[PDB]
Amino acid sequence: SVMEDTLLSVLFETYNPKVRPAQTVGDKVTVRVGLTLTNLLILNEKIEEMTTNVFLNLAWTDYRLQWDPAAYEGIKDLRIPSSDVWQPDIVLMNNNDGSFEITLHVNVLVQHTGAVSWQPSAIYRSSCTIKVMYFPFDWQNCTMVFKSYTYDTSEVTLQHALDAKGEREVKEIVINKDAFTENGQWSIEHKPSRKNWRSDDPSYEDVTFYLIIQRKPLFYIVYTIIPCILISILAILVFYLPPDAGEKMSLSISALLAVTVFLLLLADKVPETSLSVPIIIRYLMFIMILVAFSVILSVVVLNLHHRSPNTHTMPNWIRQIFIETLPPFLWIQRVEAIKYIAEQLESASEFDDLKKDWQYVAMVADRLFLYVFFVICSIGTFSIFLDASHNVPPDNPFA
Amino acid sequence: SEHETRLVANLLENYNKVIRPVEHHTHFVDITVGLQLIQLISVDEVNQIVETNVRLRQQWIDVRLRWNPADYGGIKKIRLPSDDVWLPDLVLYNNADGDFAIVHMTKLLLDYTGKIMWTPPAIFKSYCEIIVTHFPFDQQNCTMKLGIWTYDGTKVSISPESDRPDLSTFMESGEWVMKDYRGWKHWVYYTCCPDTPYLDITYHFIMQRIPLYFVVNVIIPCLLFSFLTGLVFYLPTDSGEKMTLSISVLLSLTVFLLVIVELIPSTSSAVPLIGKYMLFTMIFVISSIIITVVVINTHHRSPSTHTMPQWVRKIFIDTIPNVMFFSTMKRSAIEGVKYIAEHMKSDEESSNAAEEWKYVAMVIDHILLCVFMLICIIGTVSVFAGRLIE
Amino acid sequence: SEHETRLVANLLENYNKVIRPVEHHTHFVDITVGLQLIQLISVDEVNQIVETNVRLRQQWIDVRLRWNPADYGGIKKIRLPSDDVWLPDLVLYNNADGDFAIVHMTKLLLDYTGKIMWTPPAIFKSYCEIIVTHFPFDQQNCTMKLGIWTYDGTKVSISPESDRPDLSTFMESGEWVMKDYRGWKHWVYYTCCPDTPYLDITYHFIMQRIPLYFVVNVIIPCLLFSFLTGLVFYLPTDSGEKMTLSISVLLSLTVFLLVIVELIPSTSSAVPLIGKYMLFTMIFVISSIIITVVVINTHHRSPSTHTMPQWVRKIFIDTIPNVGVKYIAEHMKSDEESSNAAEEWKYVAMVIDHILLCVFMLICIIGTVSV
Amino acid sequence: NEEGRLIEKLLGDYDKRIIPAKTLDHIIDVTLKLTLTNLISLNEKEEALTTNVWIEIQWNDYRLSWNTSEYEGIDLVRIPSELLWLPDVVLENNVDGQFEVAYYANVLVYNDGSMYWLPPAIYRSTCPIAVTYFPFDWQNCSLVFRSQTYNAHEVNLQLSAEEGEAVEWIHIDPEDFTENGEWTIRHRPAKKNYNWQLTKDDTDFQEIIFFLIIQRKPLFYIINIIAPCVLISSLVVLVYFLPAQAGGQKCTLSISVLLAQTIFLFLIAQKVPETSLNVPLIGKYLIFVMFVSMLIVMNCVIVLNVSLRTPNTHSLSEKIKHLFLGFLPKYLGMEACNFIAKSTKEQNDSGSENENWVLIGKVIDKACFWIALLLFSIGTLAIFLTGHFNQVPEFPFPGDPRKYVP
Amino acid sequence: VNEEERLINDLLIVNKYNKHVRPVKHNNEVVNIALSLTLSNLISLKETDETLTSNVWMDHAWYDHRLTWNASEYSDISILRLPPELVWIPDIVLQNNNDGQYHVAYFCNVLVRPNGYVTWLPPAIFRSSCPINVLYFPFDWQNCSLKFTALNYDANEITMDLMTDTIDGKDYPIEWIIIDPEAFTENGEWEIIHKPAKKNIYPDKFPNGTNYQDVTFYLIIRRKPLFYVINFITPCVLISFLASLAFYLPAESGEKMSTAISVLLAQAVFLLLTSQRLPETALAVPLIGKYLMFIMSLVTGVIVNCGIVLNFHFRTPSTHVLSTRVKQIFLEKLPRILHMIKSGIDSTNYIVKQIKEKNAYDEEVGNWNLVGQTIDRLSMFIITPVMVLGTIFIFVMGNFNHPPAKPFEGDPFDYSSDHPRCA
Repeated sequence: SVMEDTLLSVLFETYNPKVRPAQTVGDKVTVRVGLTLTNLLILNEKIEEMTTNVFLNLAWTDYRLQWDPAAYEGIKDLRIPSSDVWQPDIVLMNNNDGSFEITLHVNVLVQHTGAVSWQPSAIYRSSCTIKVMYFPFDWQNCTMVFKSYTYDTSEVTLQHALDAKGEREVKEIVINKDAFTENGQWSIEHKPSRKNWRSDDPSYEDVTFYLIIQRKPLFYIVYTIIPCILISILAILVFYLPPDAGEKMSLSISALLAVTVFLLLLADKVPETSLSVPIIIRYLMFIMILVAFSVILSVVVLNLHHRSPNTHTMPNWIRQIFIETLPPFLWIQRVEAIKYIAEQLESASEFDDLKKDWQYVAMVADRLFLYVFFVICSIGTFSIFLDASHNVPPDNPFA
Repeated sequence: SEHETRLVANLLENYNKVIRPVEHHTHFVDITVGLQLIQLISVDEVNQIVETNVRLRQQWIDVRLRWNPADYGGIKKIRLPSDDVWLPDLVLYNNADGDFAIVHMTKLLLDYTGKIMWTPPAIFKSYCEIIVTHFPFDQQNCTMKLGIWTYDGTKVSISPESDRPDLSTFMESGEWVMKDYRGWKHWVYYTCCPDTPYLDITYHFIMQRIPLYFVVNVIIPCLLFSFLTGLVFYLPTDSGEKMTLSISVLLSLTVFLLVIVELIPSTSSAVPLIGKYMLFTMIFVISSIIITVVVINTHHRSPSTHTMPQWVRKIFIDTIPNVMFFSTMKRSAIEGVKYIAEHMKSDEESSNAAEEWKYVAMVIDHILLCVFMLICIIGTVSVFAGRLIE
Repeated sequence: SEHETRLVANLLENYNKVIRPVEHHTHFVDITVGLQLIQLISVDEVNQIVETNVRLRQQWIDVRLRWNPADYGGIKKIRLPSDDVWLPDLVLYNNADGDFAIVHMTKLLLDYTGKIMWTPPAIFKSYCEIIVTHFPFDQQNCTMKLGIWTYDGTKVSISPESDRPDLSTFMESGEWVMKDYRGWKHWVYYTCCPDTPYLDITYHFIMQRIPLYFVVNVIIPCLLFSFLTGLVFYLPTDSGEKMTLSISVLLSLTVFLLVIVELIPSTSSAVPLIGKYMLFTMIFVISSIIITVVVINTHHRSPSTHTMPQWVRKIFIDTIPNVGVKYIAEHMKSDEESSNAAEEWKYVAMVIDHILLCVFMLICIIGTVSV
Repeated sequence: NEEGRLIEKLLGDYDKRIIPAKTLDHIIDVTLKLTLTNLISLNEKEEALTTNVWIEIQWNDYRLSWNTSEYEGIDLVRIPSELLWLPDVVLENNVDGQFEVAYYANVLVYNDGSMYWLPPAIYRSTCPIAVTYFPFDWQNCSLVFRSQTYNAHEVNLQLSAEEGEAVEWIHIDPEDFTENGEWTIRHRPAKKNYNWQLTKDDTDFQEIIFFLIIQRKPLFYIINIIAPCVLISSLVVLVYFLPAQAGGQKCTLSISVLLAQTIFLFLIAQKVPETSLNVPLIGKYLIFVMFVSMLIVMNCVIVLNVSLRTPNTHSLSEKIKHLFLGFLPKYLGMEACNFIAKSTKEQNDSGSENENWVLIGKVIDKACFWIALLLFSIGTLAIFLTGHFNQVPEFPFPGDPRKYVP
Repeated sequence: VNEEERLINDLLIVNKYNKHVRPVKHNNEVVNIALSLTLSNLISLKETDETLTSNVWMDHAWYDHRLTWNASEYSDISILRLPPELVWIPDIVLQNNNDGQYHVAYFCNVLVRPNGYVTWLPPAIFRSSCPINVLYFPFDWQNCSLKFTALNYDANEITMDLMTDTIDGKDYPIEWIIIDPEAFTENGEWEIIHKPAKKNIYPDKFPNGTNYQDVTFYLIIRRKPLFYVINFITPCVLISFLASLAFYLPAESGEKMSTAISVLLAQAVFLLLTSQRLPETALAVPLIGKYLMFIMSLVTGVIVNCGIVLNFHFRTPSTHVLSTRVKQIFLEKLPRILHMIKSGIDSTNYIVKQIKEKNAYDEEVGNWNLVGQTIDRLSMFIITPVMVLGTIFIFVMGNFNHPPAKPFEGDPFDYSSDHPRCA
């Protein structure tokens, strides 16, 4: 008979796992809680949920599990099924699904002094409020709140986990280099841990692990921003096309359709939260409105181009403003049978001259919109992405 | 704790959890029931299911679980697994996808007087008959009915903890705003058991939708394309591509119709306002395209083949142009020479009659441009504002 | 019943379900195994998983579970929970998404001679390597492999109930037709255990797809757009719009090819014939667009800058068709010459269009002879 | 509490594994009743009907009988169903693996041994979808309940009776029923069914089937799919009034309408099952309107070809010109300057031939417009009159004279 | 009577077997666990979720001195089968699992021999985290790993080891994933190039912490790209050829811009399709994604060039002056390289002046027409070579992306089942 079997029989002769280990009535059990992150699996912005793979480093003391190793062949510690011993109901209160408890249920390590250590593994899906502004140039701040579901501050005292040596406490999420998978979409800037209390109830206390993660904006630049920049370039180019070629409407309306399609296909990536509008959606809407106004002004230019003295009479103010002022500023500086047929050609020539004046106004107006749209598109696009690049997580996590 | 271990041994020795905690079988178990809403997980309108995160606070006295604190070192409260004691069988009546009762079975607090407080968590996925009339400026009234399911009011009577569900630790949705919430207790006689009443508590939530997401992502493009439908009448028919613009807008509205159809449930109880707007815009585009084809046919009417009716010439050349002031509308050698003069004379007459049809066509365009822009704004600004007025 | 209560108490009093139902340890348990297919729930081709509803009939003799009916009021058959007795460890080898063994654990029938019949239900989500060649007029052969998984043939040998799985209560799929189905028993030596053989039964179903849904949703529009491709040849270059509906048809064919790709698994074992047809149609449309561009360029050839070579003029105009005051007059003569040259170019372009149209209709009628 | 003593006495020498047959050749009568609280959904993609029901199972267990006078007049107890023998009534035609009830509530036990169990359940049952008349269709779904473990020699499944009258329908409690909003329940009959291909020792010989015959409310589909599709398919016909002179864009309009019809086809395929036993009615209409659009694109191509040919490239035979311009418009509603002069007359001679080809194309346009209008209108009317005339049968079973209503 | 019942009762009940105590005589000794993996079927590799789903058999072997008997004392029973819930088993778990499934799927029987040798071969369906290198998609190879660890005991209590096999009397570790030809299905999309197995020890950790040792099974798999080539790459190239061909359309046709616009739209659709079938990671841009970006940029350039050509074509002397240098270059320099009472007579005099203006007017627009053709030809011979060279180069680079001949950088050993190292 091995001595470990005898020690286990002695320890659990009258042990009750349902009783909190308070040696005297009124004592509190101090529970050290720490977190080790092995993989930040997913951050689903559609359902606002962060799923991660973690180890819960739990430590406490159970005075009932004490023995003299000299009397048991020098057994200094044991590994026991976790259901055989009392454990604090340290659960994640921030979970998005119904899973409060850990998954793996590894053995607890019990030392001869009564120090019980437990490091269960879990796949945790916690609730994270996504700050949709600045998406996809944003940092998120997702919290994992751990506390005993049943025992309150009068029964258990939550503390931070100690280091690999017992010299000092760890106030951060531990990352094991040998067992950590870096997420390809997020970079962890801060991983602090802090104990939290609530006023108006001196019985609440939790340990919150904060993950401040900055999104790497690639796969969004190259798949939304660049094509939309190209479409905006086409929209600017619309005003350089001559009205004499039936391609103004095709180009402008196809650009608008492409931007709308990109917006629709991006609608399944952004969250449905209506607190604010993400910056990429704002840029898409700005481009959509710009291309719509490009279509409107191309329609106006085509209307002006086909006007005729037989159809319209040129207002004095329009001729004055456009023909006089604009081109300097925009650099756009320019036997009776025989008698009848001569006058007929003469009548057409003066009629043709007035037709060209309408075509000149359209050409002058087209150039003005070409420069105006280019300035608005360039400044507007640069401004949107100027402050997008300035959104960075703070140096102080604030814990 | 040795005292607590001995107490737990004593309490559960001769305790049967199958049996109700009443001194006499004619008594009823009075259970205080409260609901704490922690988070509104989601409101699936297509499947008409609202899933929420809740805590189901339940308080009742168990006379078999009382002890004298002086006999156990002064212990006044303990924690017990809920699987060890009799529990109420609270059931969510309107369960759509999930558990009718509690399945987590957390621990409960038991004090020396026998009083028990049990606060298990739950994810309630209940059926919500969503009203799709004013989507997305709608408010939904979603409810949760909780009952005992096996005992009448004379056995396991339940009463609400407070007139309203507890939202003290409720986290803001960001997609919905809780306009109101309240719980009501009902005595119901079912066709199973008409002799005695069964007690239930129904907690209802009236939640207003925050429409910023749907407005930006759906409504604004629809407005832009409707405005483009209106704009199509300022495009000259001599340039062509009127059909290009009308068709492109029509295709965009078809795609948005598909997108909106993917969002709302297929129930026919009421027609969504967004669906009414989509149908109105579709009819608007169809009418614009028909009128555009009429205008194009009028512009290309042959002078020789088609002679302009006197009435239409009168109206569309004398009356309508003068009505509107904002527009710029206007209000052998010898025989060979005799042959070319006759040819140019006939061509001049043909040209004058040709431009007459073109002039009439653009007069109709100006009339239809004013009409279509006017009806467009009153079809959206005055119509959408009915719900926005509230 | 008092008799049945006493019988069940007596049978399971000293019964150890860990041990096989053999009088001597050198004997083997002979288990008759049958499969009853209730419903073909789904066939996910992209993920290559077939999920079905089945009953796994298993019959075997337990010598420890026999009694004399005269001692128990004439009771000859009882119902026992499956967890109370020794059970075979049948495992679905090609499990893809689900459980390897039975998980429902329904009650079983036990008679006084020790014979046990157990018919638990199961949802088998097994791996099927689907053949994508003749999509959607394709038959798929999918199997279920069941074995003891821990006892060799000398311990818990199994045999098929019949050579074919039972489909007497099989709900008609509507999406598939069961062309054939049969079970085969195999003796396999694995890398684990090369010294002794392990027994398994493989039930294979050959099911033919009903193509009406895919025909209507995919094939008809593709044929419509192919007929739309030849039309560009008869569309005069003078109206424009040739490139318009040429590219429209090309984009439509591309979209339908994309849909077909989304329908089929990404495996590279074989190329679907529907995919080959779509790719060849797209190549034909590309060639038609190239010839359309050539025809438009030829039609708009400048009479002055470009002069018609002799050979092309001769063939395309002869072989295939048979198969002050002084200034204005000079200007009109030059314009007449330019117009004649332009007309020659336009006639050449028209004759290319008709030749291409004749080529496309041949393709069409030869495909009709193919039907 | 005397209920403790009573329940401890009842369950002392009691095991739930034994069917409570009093003697040999004693068959347990099990009565089933179904209450439909809410028809949650009918998923067409997987052909699954999801319903919220209360399943009332009644039987008799002689072991759980006592004397009321010996227990202070107690005549009713609640015992958890995990501690009792159950008839093992399961939904046979479930899409998932869920055979049994969702909750396992307490069973009400009366002093005479009467057992009354009313557990709730969310049932996802199989029913093939008849797609012929979608969206003007009515579905006929069924819930089949059997005993998973006992055959007809051990249990006797029956429909419950109230006052000697059998309840041969699905019960609907007015207190706790919710209208679906998309499906209207027309008939809800129930009946006991046999196989006759199995003997009464096979556990599938007897079953109880509850039928839900439901009619779809098509207003949503008519508003959101049918009406826009009809409008676009009517827009098809506008090509016949557009010019054929590199303007008007007949081909672009027709092709774009065909593309919109393709988009509608994708939407409908998204909203219909993939049964492949019949073509949906709206699917048939879409196929019809796409083929009409394809003929109109071809007719537009033909009209452009015939109206743009010139005497330089084409020869206008007097037979065709005379036949068209005479028959059709009647039937329907309609030094020396000689070198310069002779060349001026040349354009008139060539131009006149172009006008004749233009007039022929307009004649074809007017003639084909009425054929297209007639074909589209009849096809639109005939297809959607078929759905409008698709009526739910007057009786739950077409031969039975009974109505199966309370 | 069966002797197995008596033997099992003696081993478990009579001897008071404790399944929660290591099969060790003294607490300071270590239990050696030989571990092996058999790949029955590589079910899937979801790139979007970065998850490898595999069907495997886990082979555990160890010794339990408590499960020892004299065979001749029990009628020559030479092997026994016991449920895992009755005997001590080592809890080896897949640490890098995406879902919450750490253990094997089915807890089959364990086989124990009279010398105490215990073997366990349960099946499992494992969904593990496999980060995807999208750099060379679809001509890419992935490197997935299954990391098994012992978390119920530390390295001082149980030691994980690779299973050993003997050939001609010599024992060698099985440093590879076992693939049984009788029971194995080729994926059809992925081909296994390397399949090594390693016993990893972390010196910076301590042997009493359960994070000191593990056994990792590696799967290096090359994607078969014929499906992706035929279904995606070929239509992209064929469509881009139309953007190339848009330069040959005369400006007189009103379709020069529409062709290029439609090609751009199709390329954008293909780009979005590529984005859908890939994870949203920022490690690198996919090869197909880089090609699509380059093609879309070049097609945008083609659209701009077509706009320039159309603008030049419709220039007229009424609004634009044909400068001498532009005329000379675009009319001779580039085409050479590209190898392209009595007033009746006075009334008659006025007519010919108007005719002279028309002929001069037709000359200037004729010259502007030839300017546009030259710019079209210049772009046709300068953009098409770039697209052909760019298309060939990118797809040649992907086609030359093979997994390395060795599974590990500094390791010269080839972890092949045909060449055992120690034997």
